[PDB]
Amino acid sequence: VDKRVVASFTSRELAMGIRNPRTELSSSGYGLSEVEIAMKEFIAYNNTESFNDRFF
Amino acid sequence: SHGGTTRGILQIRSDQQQSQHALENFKREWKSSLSGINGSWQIPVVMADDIKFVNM
Repeated sequence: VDKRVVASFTSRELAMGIRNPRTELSSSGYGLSEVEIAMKEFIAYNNTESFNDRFF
Repeated sequence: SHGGTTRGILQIRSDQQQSQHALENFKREWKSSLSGINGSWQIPVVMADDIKFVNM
């Protein structure tokens, strides 16, 4: 929190669950959000919504 | 990959062509007022002798 360690846990005390695993070495065991993959599409959506709203 | 996608040419015409300096600060007047989402619904007023747009 605020880029300082406020707590620590063993494998016994905390679960981690990931749906979209990767073998990629630099993935470092983290997942992969569809929000990351689709981010361009979400931005394009937001822009087209703002465009249509800005008529009014 | 290689084409000209250019929609058309905006022909502005008067007794003589603008200097390059005049034309580049007209480009600044244009982009600061009309580009992107920020400019998206504004209309320029221009008082040239004649204005034409050629569809290519």
